[PDB]
Amino acid sequence: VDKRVVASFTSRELAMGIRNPRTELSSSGYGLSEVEIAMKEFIAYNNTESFNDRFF
Amino acid sequence: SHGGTTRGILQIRSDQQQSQHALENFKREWKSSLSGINGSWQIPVVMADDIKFVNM
Repeated sequence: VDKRVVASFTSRELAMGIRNPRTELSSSGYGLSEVEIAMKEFIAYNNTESFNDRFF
Repeated sequence: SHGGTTRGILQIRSDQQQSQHALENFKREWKSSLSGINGSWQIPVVMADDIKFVNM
């Protein structure tokens, strides 16, 4: 929190669950959000919504 | 990959062509007022002798 360690846990005390695993070495065991993959599409959506709203 | 996608040419015409300096600060007047989402619904007023747009 605020880029300082406020707590620590063993494998016994905390679960981690990931749906979209990767073998990629630099993935470092983290997942992969569809929000990351689709981010361009979400931005394009937001822009087209703002465009249509800005008529009014 | 290689084409000209250019929609058309905006022909502005008067007794003589603008200097390059005049034309580049007209480009600044244009982009600061009309580009992107920020400019998206504004209309320029221009008082040239004649204005034409050629569809290519």
